[PDB]
Amino acid sequence: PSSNGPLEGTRGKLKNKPRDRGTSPPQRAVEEFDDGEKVHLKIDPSVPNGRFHPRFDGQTGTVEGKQGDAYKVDIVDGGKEKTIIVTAAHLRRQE
Amino acid sequence: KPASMYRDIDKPAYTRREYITGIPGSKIAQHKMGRKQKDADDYPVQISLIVEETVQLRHGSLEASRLSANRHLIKELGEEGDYKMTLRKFPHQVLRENKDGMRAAFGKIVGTAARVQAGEQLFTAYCNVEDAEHVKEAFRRAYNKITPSCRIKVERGEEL
Amino acid sequence: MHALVQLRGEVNMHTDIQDTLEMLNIHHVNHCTLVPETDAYRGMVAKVNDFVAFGEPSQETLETVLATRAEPLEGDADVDDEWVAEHTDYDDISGLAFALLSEETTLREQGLSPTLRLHPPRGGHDGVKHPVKEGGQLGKHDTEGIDDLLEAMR
Amino acid sequence: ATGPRYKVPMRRRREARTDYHQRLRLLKSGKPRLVARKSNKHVRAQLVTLGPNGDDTLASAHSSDLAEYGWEAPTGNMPSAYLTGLLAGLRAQEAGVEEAVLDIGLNSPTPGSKVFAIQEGAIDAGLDIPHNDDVLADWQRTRGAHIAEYDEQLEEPLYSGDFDAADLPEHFDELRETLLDGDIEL
Amino acid sequence: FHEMREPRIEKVVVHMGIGHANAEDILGEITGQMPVRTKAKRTVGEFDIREGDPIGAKVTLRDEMAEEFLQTALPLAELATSQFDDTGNFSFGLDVTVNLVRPGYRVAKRDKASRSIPTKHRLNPADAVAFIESTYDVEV
RNA sequence: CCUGUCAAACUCCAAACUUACAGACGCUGUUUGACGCGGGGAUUCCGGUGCGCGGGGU
RNA sequence: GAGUGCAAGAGCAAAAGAUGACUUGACAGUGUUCUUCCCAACGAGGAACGCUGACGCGAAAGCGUGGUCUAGCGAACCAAU
RNA sequence: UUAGGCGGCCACAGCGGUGGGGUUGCCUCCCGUACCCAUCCCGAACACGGAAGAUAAGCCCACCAGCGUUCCAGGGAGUACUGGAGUGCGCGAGCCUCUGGGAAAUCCGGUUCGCCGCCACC
Ligand SMILES: [Cl-]
Ligand SMILES: [Cl-]
Ligand SMILES: [Mg+2]
Ligand SMILES: [Mg+2]
Ligand SMILES: [Mg+2]
Ligand SMILES: [Mg+2]
Ligand SMILES: [Mg+2]
Ligand SMILES: [Mg+2]
Ligand SMILES: [Mg+2]
Ligand SMILES: [Mg+2]
Ligand code: NA
Ligand code: NA
Ligand code: NA
Ligand code: NA
Ligand code: NA
Ligand SMILES: [Sr+2]
Ligand SMILES: [Sr+2]
Ligand SMILES: [Sr+2]
Ligand SMILES: [Sr+2]
Ligand SMILES: [Sr+2]
Ligand SMILES: [Sr+2]
Ligand SMILES: [Sr+2]
Repeated sequence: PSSNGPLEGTRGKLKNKPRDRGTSPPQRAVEEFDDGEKVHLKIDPSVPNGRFHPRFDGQTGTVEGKQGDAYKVDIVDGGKEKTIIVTAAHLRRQE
Repeated sequence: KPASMYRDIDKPAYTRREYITGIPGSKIAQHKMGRKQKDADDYPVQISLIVEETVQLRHGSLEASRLSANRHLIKELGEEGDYKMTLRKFPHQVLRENKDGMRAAFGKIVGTAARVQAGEQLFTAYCNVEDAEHVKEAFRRAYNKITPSCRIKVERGEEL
Repeated sequence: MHALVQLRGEVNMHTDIQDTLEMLNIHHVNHCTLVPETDAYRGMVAKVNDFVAFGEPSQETLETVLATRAEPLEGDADVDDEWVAEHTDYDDISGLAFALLSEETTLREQGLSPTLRLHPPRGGHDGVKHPVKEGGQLGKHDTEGIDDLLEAMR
Repeated sequence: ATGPRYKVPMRRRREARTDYHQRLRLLKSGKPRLVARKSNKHVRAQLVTLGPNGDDTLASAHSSDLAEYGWEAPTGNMPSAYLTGLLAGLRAQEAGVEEAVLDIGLNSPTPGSKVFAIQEGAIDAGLDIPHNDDVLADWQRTRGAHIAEYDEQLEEPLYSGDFDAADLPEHFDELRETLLDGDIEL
Repeated sequence: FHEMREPRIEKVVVHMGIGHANAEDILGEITGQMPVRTKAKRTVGEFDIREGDPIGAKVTLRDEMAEEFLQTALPLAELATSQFDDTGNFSFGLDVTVNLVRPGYRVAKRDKASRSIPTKHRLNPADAVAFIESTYDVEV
């Protein structure tokens, strides 16, 4: 890369397909998950806050409690365990 | 400069004029020749020159071949003969030359070329059954000025 | 049920391909194994398709090879009808061969090594640089084709 | 509409019935919503909760079914609103609902409005709802006093049908008194 | 069917686009109600760089205030066919615009469940000329 | 309307393929203790070639 | 397609833009987590998300840990505060 | 749901068009400013109060495919491209065979003029 900021090379992954453009439905921004639940991580281009580092899009972690309204999701980056703070707006239940 | 330097497709497509400046003008004078006010459907015979190998043809070659071909059609059918010929490809690919050794080698802009895949029609002429052998002769002279071997193919025409 | 025989060595073969052969219990050239035809196994053989010879053998051929090259999980002991009878859920090789072909059991379940260590092909094989359709010996074979090979590696 | 790339709003946005930005902020409380809505003739109060396939109304009250308890007056006014809220509130208590947040949809937060009257009604039914007393109309108006004094400038009965000439905020008292009563068939 | 289709005057907007006022006073007396300042957008060479700043004034008349104005306003102009809008409006003159529409226009001006007025229910130049002409004056 | 062409820094489309998690089969581990944890000792931080995909350069 | 301070790419329409009004959360204290440094150790810096305290606005849910997001930054010793 | 309220999915729901529907019922348009409240000017809107009138708007019900969209069959196409393999071909750029996958444009015929959830209600 020519720069090393958090959004380097995120053109595609952080952009909405034209039709999915505009404010997102509130339903999923308010969803509730339980400790132990498997959740897919994917940032919603339309939702500014509660995001995680782009490098983590595509992960499927495990909810292990929460901080404020955001959730604490456990994942494994390569071989290292990490805890990610993320709001429901960017989460989806697995299966 | 020899074509050996640019005939192959061994580089990314380089055509974005919003990021490239100082591109030389094209030497191709015309893309539509003969009687361009008439239609191609108004003719019984349609012959095309087909490229047999994928290549890049510099605008200098297009003009030389287009010239030697249409120039023949003029001499044999008149400055207004009943025919029409088309060069369908346009030189979109920008060419460089590194003219300090290999340091900061990115070349300066020196020209343009058209990328043609094998089996494509470079030229397509439309004429009457009489002038069929004249268009075939124009093409023979045309393919002697572009890198690849070609096929002169008769599309619409069966009076043999 | 297909018969898998490694015909090309490990040197230079992709590691994920070599690991697949090892999961199929083959660790040497000319080693054969019997594999059920499932979606899971189908993918594995497809991945090893270029370094192996495989196909469904005939009852007789399987019987010849089982008699000649089958082995206990441990030890030299010959695997003949008597052995089969005193150690397996079958009365003789044929009963075993049939159950294998019909995929009702496996060499392991019956106390046998999952691998049949064959001998080089008498008269040589068709070459390991081309598939069957091109005259070589690699890839899926005809039941008669597999039989010819297995019998030659008797 | 125009092409592949065209962006059509969410249905309830086209229909201009749901303010999604307000809705989100509303749903953040985690409490049920006290949906206050108005019609030219009636007033509705619903206790809605979030659901997997859409909202869930656990209790509601419509100014129409207000008569079922002895209402012989119009149904598009302050006394009407307050009472409808109280009714819905009481029904809410029965369902086990203890708290809610006021959702006024596309109506304006005008002081003394009916949506706030609805709110005051629900609060009196025993529902815990975040509110602000000085944005609520003063008692008398809720009673319908503003309407009685209006009919004082008679010369022509305010009401077409005959509910009464000078109207009665006293009727309001009777109905409320009737609802706060334990018995009452909800 | 006709009662809820016959035109009406929603508003009469009287305004004077000056360019820098003391004119509010006249509009106030000729109309009957307070005037409104008019700001501008985009800077202009004609010493009109100040974005937000007085430049004109207008008055929107509704109901009687409008009719009682038009009664003495219309007689001052010579209405023409071209002087009419496509929605069924016309502006003459100090400018004086008259906004005409049918009974259920509120449907497109209210907050809740607003909706745009269907073309069929939209007023027409012809339908407008008629209505107006049908009230103290002549067309073209 | 018709007719002739394009894009590493275009996309109404769109693979093969790569990848997170889970189950299943396989293989493997429970005396050959895997996975993991803690500690001692390093060497190493001039690499090269083939193939596939490249970017620069005749 | 406007606008949103400035590269580029991205976000945004009953708004994240415009107007008007009010206001000083550009607040004090202390954390969790990610980033910096994929995997995989490493500081300053940065961000997201909390709690405690005190406040602003709003009917209220709620929003405000500066500017819609990714640049705008600096150890020890010493001095001043 | 003989017209309602809150929604989920967020164009299969858009754009455009045709037909039908309302005596004390519903939604509206509608009528009207003493009040709560309101317009940097207007009871236009917002807010409040109310039924003389109407089904013309909206809305709800039935329907049309011309445009946009979703999905399906056939054609394009097992083409373009491509993961694995080759002492296969080509001066070479490159191509081919075997194995495992597999488009896009476009043509043609269908589909689509929303579906579903909760509450209330001749
Ligand atoms: Cl993160
Ligand atoms: Cl409402
Ligand atoms: Mg990219
Ligand atoms: Mg052994
Ligand atoms: Mg020999
Ligand atoms: Mg050989
Ligand atoms: Mg120093
Ligand atoms: Mg100092
Ligand atoms: Mg009608
Ligand atoms: Mg060779
Ligand atoms: Na969105
Ligand atoms: Na130099
Ligand atoms: Na840090
Ligand atoms: Na002003
Ligand atoms: Na109607
Ligand atoms: Sr190259
Ligand atoms: Sr040649
Ligand atoms: Sr990749
Ligand atoms: Sr921010
Ligand atoms: Sr009015
Ligand atoms: Sr050569
Ligand atoms: Sr297939």
